[PDB]
Amino acid sequence: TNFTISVTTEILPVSMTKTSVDCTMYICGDSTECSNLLLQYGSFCTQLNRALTGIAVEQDKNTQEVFAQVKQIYKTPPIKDFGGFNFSQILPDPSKPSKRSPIEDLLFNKVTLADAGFIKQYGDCLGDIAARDLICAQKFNGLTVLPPLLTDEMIAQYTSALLAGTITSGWTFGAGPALQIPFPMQMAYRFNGIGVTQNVLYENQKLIANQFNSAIGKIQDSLSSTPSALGKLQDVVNQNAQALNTLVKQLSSNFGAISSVLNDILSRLDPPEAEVQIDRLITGRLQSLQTYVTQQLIRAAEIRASANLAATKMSECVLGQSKRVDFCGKGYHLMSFPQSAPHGVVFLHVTYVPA
Amino acid sequence: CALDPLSETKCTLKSFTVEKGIYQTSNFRVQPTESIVRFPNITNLCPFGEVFNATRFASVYAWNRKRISNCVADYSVLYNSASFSTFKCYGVSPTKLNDLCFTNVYADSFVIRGDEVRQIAPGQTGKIADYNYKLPDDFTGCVIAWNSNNLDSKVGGNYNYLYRLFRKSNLKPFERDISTEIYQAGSTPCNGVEGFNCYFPLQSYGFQPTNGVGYQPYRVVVLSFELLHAPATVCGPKKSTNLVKNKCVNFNFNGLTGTGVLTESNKKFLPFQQFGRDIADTTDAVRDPQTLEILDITPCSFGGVSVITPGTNTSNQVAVLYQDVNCTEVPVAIHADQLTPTWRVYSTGSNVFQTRAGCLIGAEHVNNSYECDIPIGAGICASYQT
Amino acid sequence: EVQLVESGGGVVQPGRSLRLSCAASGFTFSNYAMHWVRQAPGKGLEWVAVISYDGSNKYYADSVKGRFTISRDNSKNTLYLQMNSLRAEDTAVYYCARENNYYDSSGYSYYFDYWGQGTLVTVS
Amino acid sequence: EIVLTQSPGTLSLSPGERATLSCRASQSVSSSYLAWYQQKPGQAPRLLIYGASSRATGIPDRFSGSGSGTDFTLTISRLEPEDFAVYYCQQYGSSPMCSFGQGTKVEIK
Ligand SMILES: *[C@@H]1O[C@H](CO)[C@@H](O[C@@H]2O[C@H](CO)[C@@H](O)[C@H](O)[C@H]2NC(C)=O)[C@H](O)[C@H]1NC(C)=O
Ligand SMILES: *[C@@H]1O[C@H](CO)[C@@H](O)[C@H](O)[C@H]1NC(C)=O
Ligand SMILES: *[C@@H]1O[C@H](CO)[C@@H](O)[C@H](O)[C@H]1NC(C)=O
Repeated sequence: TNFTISVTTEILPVSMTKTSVDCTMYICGDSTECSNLLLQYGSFCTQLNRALTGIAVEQDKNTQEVFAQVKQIYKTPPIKDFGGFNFSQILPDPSKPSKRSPIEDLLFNKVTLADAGFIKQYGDCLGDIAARDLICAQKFNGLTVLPPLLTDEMIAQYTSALLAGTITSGWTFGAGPALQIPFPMQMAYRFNGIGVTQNVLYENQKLIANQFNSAIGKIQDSLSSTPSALGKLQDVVNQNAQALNTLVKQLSSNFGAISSVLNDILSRLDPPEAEVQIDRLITGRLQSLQTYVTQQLIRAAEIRASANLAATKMSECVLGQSKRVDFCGKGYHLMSFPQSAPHGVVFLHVTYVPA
Repeated sequence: CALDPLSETKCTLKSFTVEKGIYQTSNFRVQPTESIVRFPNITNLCPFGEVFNATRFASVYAWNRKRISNCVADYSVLYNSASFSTFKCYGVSPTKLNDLCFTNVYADSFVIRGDEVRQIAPGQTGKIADYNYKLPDDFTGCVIAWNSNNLDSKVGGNYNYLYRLFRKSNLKPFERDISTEIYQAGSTPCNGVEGFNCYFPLQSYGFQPTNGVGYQPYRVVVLSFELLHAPATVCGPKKSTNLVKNKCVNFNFNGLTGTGVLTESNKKFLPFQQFGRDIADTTDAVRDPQTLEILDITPCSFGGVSVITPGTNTSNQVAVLYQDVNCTEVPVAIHADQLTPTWRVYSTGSNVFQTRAGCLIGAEHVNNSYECDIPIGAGICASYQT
Repeated sequence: EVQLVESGGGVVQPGRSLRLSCAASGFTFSNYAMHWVRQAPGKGLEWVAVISYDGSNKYYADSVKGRFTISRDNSKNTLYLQMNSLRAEDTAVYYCARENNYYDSSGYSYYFDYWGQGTLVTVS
Repeated sequence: EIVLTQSPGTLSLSPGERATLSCRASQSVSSSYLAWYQQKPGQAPRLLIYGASSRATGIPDRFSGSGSGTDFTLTISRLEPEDFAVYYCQQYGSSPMCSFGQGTKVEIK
């Protein structure tokens, strides 16, 4: 006799932390003799940097397949005559210094890099502006967080372009630019494509409009308090952070040497007696970097598969709707209402489950 | 390699033709170094082996722990004295031992058999190894021994030298037990006197020239070079140079040999903290051994370079990207400006650009917006316009 | 302003465990060394412990060593004092203090510039 | 191991004159690595003298201390009513340890 539009967070990771280890001065920091011993190794870490360089570039592409689907950076029309719809709860707000929404303020405030190692450090090091600090990339061990190519303002503006385009101009805007249409002209094929007679909407637009306002009130009530409900990106910025800390804690390990430091093992011993110990330090730190690069590649394949899933979830599905059952996710699916997130995308369904 | 930013993308990818893209590269090259040597006020004239000689060689059950304090000690003479039969040094090189400092030197003189400096070693087996003089497994010091058949023996040998071979427990490391107690081996008790199945656990050596080499007299001095959090009281002949601040060189401070740029510090210590460490236990700050002044170590020869280029098919005009360097004349100091020219153009001059990804110098800044063909990072993109 | 806001007090049974926390704000916590400082009721004052800016250099007092232990975490600007096996003579007010060093050419002077607000710890 | 001794344990004087406090060590304390503090009663201690000779910030010139070797003194002339509190001597050099004295509370006579 009725239906529910139980909109949920479909949290999927776009990217990871854009990392960059410098191999030569992670393994042999503050030593020229150790750099010459890694030259006898030779091309066994720069390729690793090249590997992470390739990894870094694909995080950029994982933004561009999701948010930059449309060809024009369109703005919303300045009147908010959406039809009783509180789309300012998902549109960017220019009154804030960063163009975000009151649900995206919770997205910026739920997932935290606080208890993470190194990402917490390399993060407010850029927000020093107090001492000289010298280099954030050198004072913090040799590990490096690259900044993303597309920041949060342009990612939220690319959400804002399709939030203009979907409601104020129909589903037809994905083929090219925003092609304006009335909103009852947008709804004409939409209810008839899911087998529901459209006159109930056109006699009760206030009721279904307030139902969609109740759905965004439901995601307000869900995303207000629960910390695990934004868990998976939190899990990602847990896990890679663990994969950062497991790197730096393996400089405290010994790997069969007499010291976990390089300065004492090159000061106390002649390198005729110490090459066999410093090469143990080389192969220990280098297998630590090998384990980091293979875990980051296996996770990067997982994050790429999730990012092409999120990009595919509104690829053709902005440009139309389904024909068979569950082609775009759950139920008699209608459209997509994405937001932005730290290191990912956080998503809103449009469903239909009868009652 | 050390001439242009284009000339060092051309070395990090081993190809004379680069393409169009942002190229994260390697070392900034050249960087001339010298040396800084600073080691403290010193007392001089040290208790060497010249006071660890002659008569009154200490007992093997009643040795002492000779507290060698403030002195300078040339450790090369004790290696090159050419009278000592066995040196085996434990994580410290014997040859280059003179290039270090420690807080104290612990020498321990005792006389043992000829088959027992294979047992005076870390973590050994046998009775008189673990019941008479124990060493830790992570020991940082040498073992010195030589034959003393013509000095440590009389007619019939000494009955003053007594190793212990029975005890109910193994010793702790470096532990002394000067007891003269009878021990019990069997059912009938001893109670201060000897008798049936009572062994006297101290045992007199047999020191004769007719006796065997494996039981010959053989004094052992073990030097424990421990490294506490005190100032270095004992050192070696390391004649001292000056203190030049900035300009990255290799240095040595209380035996901590490193390489870095030396700056003034804003950092506060303790009464005797000579070394300040790091999260991943490297070095961040060192107390000066002479003037007790705070210092700071940071690496040089790097800034965070990623040279953007339109490819060598187009032209050789490039631009750079430092990552966390905010270019208020700071990469005069970050990029340590003693490099050759045709780099200093792309360090500080005109075309200064401030970005969240750090500074890009060597290219235009345009108030309009265009397309991206070479992405850079933090919302900026360059190109190549003619 | 500088603030060494500390917490961890109350009534704790003997033989239990506790963890006093000295959070810091207004300065760089990894730039200065740290001090735990205690005062019995009605007596004078008794020193507890010192840890450096990094944690590699810890020292404790004579009636302190073993049970008391000290640590820090620089990412949250917090000092940690961990309590194992409490005894009824350790009823005291505990204070966190920082070590500021006025350098001169003739030596190196030492003082306690900034303090906490005192946390009462009673063992009964 | 340096123990620190003060005399008296509590002093009581009228306001307006000089107040004399003394501190005494166990060894020869080198170069005066000590300090003087004001524990206002119920409150945290507040630093007055550092190095047994030099005043701190927010600390006037009415507090003045001196000493060498073993006997160490503090002189506070013109006793204001905010100057009646518990004062300490506190070593921190020579040993790695920090040691306090037993102190003196200044009262009203
Ligand atoms: C005291 O010990 C020292 C060294 O252990 C011995 O002194 C050396 O004696 C030779 C000749 O006997 C000299 O050529 C060296 O210059 C000496 N000094 C060294 C090596 O530092 C000395 O023989 C010992 N005295 C005794 C055993 O009575
Ligand atoms: C750049 O960093 C220096 C640090 O020496 C600082 O003085 C300056 O204010 C900074 N400029 C900006 C714009 O942040
Ligand atoms: C001894 O140390 C003082 C500082 O404590 C220093 O000024 C002096 O130069 C040192 N002596 C020598 C010979 O360097």
